[PDB]
Amino acid sequence: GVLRLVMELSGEMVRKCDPHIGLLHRGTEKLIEYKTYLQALPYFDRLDYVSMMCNEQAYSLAVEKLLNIQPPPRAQWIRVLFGEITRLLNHIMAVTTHALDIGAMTPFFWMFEEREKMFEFYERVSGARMHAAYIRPGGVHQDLPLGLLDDIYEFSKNFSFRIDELEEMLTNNRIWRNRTVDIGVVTAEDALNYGFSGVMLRGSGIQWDL
Amino acid sequence: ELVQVLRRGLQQVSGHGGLRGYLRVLFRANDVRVGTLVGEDKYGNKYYEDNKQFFGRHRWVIYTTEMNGRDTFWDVDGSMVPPEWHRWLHCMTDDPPTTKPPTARKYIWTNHKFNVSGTPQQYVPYSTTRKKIQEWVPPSTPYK
Amino acid sequence: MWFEILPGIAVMAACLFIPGMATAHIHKFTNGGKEKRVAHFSYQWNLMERDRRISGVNRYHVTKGLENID
Amino acid sequence: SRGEYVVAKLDDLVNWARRSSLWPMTFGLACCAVEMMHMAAPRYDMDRFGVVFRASPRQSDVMIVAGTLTNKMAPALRKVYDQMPEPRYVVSMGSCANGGGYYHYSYSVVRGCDRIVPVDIYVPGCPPTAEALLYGILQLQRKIKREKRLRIWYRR
Amino acid sequence: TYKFVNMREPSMDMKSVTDRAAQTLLWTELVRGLGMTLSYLFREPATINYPFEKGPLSPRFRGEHALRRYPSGEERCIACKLCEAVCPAQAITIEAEPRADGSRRTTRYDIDMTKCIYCGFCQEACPVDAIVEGPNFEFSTETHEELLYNKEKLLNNGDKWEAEIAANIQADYLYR
Amino acid sequence: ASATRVIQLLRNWASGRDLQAKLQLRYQEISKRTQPPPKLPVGPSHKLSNNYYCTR
Amino acid sequence: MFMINILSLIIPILLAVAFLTLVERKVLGYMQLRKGPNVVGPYGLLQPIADALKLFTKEPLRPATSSISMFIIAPILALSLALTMWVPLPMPYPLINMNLGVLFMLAMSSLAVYSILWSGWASNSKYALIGALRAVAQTISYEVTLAIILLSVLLMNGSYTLSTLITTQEHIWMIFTSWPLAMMWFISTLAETNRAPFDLTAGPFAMFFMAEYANIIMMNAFTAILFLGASHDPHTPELYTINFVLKTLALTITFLWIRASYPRFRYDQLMHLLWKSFLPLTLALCMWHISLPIMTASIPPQS
Ligand SMILES: CCCCCCCCCCCCCCCCC[C@@H](O)O[C@H](CO[C@H](O)CCCCCCCCCCCCCCC)COP(=O)(O)OCC[N+](C)(C)C
Ligand SMILES: CCCCCCCC/C=C\CCCCCCCC(=O)O[C@H](COC(=O)CCCCCCC/C=C/CCCCCCCC)COP(=O)(O)OCCN
Ligand code: SF4
Ligand code: SF4
Ligand code: SF4
Repeated sequence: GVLRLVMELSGEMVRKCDPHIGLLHRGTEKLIEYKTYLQALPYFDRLDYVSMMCNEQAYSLAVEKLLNIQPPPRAQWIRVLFGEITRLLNHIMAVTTHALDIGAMTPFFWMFEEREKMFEFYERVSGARMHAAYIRPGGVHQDLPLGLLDDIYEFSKNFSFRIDELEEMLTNNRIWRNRTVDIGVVTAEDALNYGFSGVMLRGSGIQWDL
Repeated sequence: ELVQVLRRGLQQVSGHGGLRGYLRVLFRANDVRVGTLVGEDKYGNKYYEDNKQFFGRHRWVIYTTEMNGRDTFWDVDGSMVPPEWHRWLHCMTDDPPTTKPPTARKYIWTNHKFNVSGTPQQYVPYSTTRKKIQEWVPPSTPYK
Repeated sequence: MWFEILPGIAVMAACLFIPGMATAHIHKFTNGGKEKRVAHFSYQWNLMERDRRISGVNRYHVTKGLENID
Repeated sequence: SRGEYVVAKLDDLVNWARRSSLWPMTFGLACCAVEMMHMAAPRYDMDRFGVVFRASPRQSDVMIVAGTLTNKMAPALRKVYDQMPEPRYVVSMGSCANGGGYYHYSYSVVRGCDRIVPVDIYVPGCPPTAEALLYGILQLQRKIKREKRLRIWYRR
Repeated sequence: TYKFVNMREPSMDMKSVTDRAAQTLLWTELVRGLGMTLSYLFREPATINYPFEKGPLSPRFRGEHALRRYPSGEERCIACKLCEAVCPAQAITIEAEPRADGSRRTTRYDIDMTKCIYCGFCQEACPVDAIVEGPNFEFSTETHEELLYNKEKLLNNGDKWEAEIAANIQADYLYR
Repeated sequence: ASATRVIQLLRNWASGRDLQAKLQLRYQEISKRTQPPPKLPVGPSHKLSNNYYCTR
Repeated sequence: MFMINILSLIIPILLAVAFLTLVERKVLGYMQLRKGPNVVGPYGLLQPIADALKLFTKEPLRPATSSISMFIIAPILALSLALTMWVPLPMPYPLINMNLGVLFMLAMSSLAVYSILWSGWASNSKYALIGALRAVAQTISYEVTLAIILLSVLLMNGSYTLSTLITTQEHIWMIFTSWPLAMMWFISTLAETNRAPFDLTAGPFAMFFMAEYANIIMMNAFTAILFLGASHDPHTPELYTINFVLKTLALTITFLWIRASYPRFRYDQLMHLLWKSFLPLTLALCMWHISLPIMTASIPPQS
């Protein structure tokens, strides 16, 4: 993305690192205060724009908790299915952009073909490739089209080979291991005290998953 | 083996009307594949399908050389596709407008236009409402 | 498909054909249809100089056989 | 005469060369950058048009503003734009860059990147599909093909 | 249930140590990665031939906006201003008055397309199917001003795309 | 996908897998782009009786 | 007709380095499940010409404060050295038949660092100077092991004459006599030309690019002649020329393959690679290759 980073170096080693943020401060939280809840839903697509549906689900769950209602079973199953699809999209993006920044660059294309297929799924369900605005605080906007589940099954029965190819390019490669092993080591106590969550916790051995 | 693929390349050269058509399609569309003709367009676009290609490559259009007012031998764009063939060509439907055409209306455009941006016939915005306050008109007669 | 990389490679190959081949032909043309003489170590150069002196045309590659022994 | 014919043909050659190799640097400010990377993904393959992926600013032919430009970020974008060699073109991608978008009425957002730099092509959408950005790039190519610099110099 | 990703212990027998030494000295895994890249070169690319080929879309896809009309040719919009009230981006501006025949019609209907977030809330708020978001996406522009649509431009878009728009609504309206 | 039997063997050996079994490119196995109309059932509150809103 | 020979050496090399960009783009694209350029020209074939014209018609951004002298000198030296390094090579017959041709090529490659030093110095920037210093350090470090490996290999040839390498490999390639040295030589030639995984760093930019790509092709041709000896029939040298060109093309495509297959090192990691893995093995194998001909009574002729 866009990042300013002011650091102090003693030769090769990094002595201090101070990141400067706010280059993408749009003032979303103040803008939300002038919209209704429905009108304020699409901001969450734009918040973490690699996992659009997951952001929508969090907001929808909060509004549902405040409203004292609950989505029907089919809506909940749809939401969990698309949350897992969104996790696949986000992890592809994260791993491949990490590798690209290090210098690998080939799995980026390999996996962005699959990312294009999952934008096809997002598009079929809502008409929009990224910012679907499908998950509403009462359920989902529209039902799945008739042939969507079969295409999702067809996609998901070939993805393991793609992950295998990614691993063959990365996992046992000695350049990759020398670029990644023992870098950014964080203890469990520091991870907990610094407010970390997700893999940043679980990579340190903490057993936690919401 | 190799003989088979070279025979198929020779058939591709043959099926575009000879050498001239082969170079024409190669230099106009960068592709020399042959598919079954699905429809002709009233502006001259031709539509082909090939269901043994993978999804996305199984349908294509060869554009006309002359749409409404410009030579389009080189300067083609995707906005030249009329709406019915646009719907078929984007796989929004399995049905070409030949087998089942769109519903006819007296207001639907009979002549499709491409994107007219950067041309004298581009769109220029303006206010479509009348003047709210109208001013007082002094008399033409003298007062004294 | 992958064989569409072949044209450019072919062009590149043709370019890399030109220098070496050219050299060979030029060495045939300036050397009377024979490989250009190699002269290391200065005994070879002495042989070339003797050839150039005995050619009669100031050209080392004009070889004199037994027809010149009289 | 031949005097205008020669400049016409030479202008055609220069325009063809300039548009058949467009090297962009992209300001991946926000989520329109994901769609531009999808334009470089295998399905569309921007490189096959001669448009390389991630050129450096000092050898960039066109700038693609893809995302929201905030007040904190505007001077950096103008500084980057000034550095680029001429002839330089700017493509404005998405609602945020075109006119502020969903953050138009914000205290920290530039209401359109054309307050800061001149813009050649405006690609609409939130985000535009990678295919729409490709249509915009090809429209910029046609716009370059239309320009005629040597004739103006000869006729002036 | 939890899994361990990196909790393996290398064997210390002579054969395993020799295998790891052979990997270090002969670059076996590097050759394996080269082999995958080579294999992957020998398959069909995923690139489509735009603009002669187009990416797949669906009836639900939201593109450029259009104002529709009834089969008699009379416009569907009744100036209820629900689309303007629901717009998250305040991109719609509307003014209305009685027509010459007393009909409730708009005199101003603008959509700022540089403010629009293309959410499609406007077409799902419309009670008469007047404003829709059509399937066009190749409408890039060379100036900012040509992306500020008024009623004439949007009505022209409707008259231009009515065939495809009606077909898409026919395909999709049973899911709404 | 259509490839010569020798290209398939070469790519399979270099990769170490069977590439034809699981291909990256979609073919006629996908669903049709024209589908039958749906029906979309109603929810629990679509009763004609015993359905006062204050109870839900 | 010596000028014609010089021109027929220079011009085809520049065309080859122009179309190597096309080949690299095409090869990387197909390894990435896409294509390279296929729009400009029948098969992308006019893409290099469009690139060159566009580069030559773009505004040049002179630093407006830097040393204009060295700013203009650096590309001259780079391209002159790149074109000079092709003269010694025998394909089969060399343009210039040097007794110590290998040493001459070593000296040219050693000079090739002044261009980096001067371009970094004349950028009028501290960060670019840091990058230039890193590049110079990497280059000199790896040319150490290039020189040692090269003399170890030449101990089986009998001299520094590049033509004799054809005679040495009349029956069998040198790759079978010493493959470990060839492996370290290949990695050192990757690191010498600043190619991935060792790529840590208008007009003059194109000049520098031309010099780097010419150096890539020449280094791969030198590797082919050194380790992959083609058979040369004195009555038809075109067979040798075709064989040598095919091997050079294969090695260049292997460079592209490697760039497409791996991540890149850190600076300290490639420094440690050299100084702690290649240098010890290079010294050990230099000792071994000194001892080998004497032990087995297989010393090459020339003295
Ligand atoms: C030996 C001395 C050399 C000195 C320097 C000269 C530079 C090298 C000369 C060779 C230049 C190569 C020219 C290649 C141009 C042909 C490209 C052609 O295919 O373009 C088409 C033709 O368009 C134009 O008509 C081409 C005009 C190019 C110039 C015409 C004549 C110029 C000759 C003047 C040379 C004299 C130079 C004088 C000073 C050196 C339009 O295609 P395009 O729109 O792109 O793509 C659209 C995409 N589609 C087609 C797939 C849908
Ligand atoms: C009986 C008497 C016999 C005489 C003795 C012969 C015995 C020989 C046995 C050993 C020889 C092997 C030496 C060959 C080279 C070894 C160098 C080496 O192994 O270095 C590696 C590093 O090597 C690399 O990883 C460099 C790779 C860089 C990427 C380039 C990819 C290239 C791979 C593709 C194939 C290349 C083809 C090369 C040959 C081309 C021929 C022209 C070690 O570093 P690390 O694993 O990081 O750990 C060291 C710290 N403990
Ligand atoms: S223009 Fe739309 S899609 Fe692009 S970053 Fe802004 S909100 Fe997201
Ligand atoms: S699509 Fe959304 S943002 Fe655009 S006009 Fe309709 S309601 Fe407003
Ligand atoms: S377009 Fe529809 S929702 Fe908007 S004012 Fe007209 S009738 Fe009402």
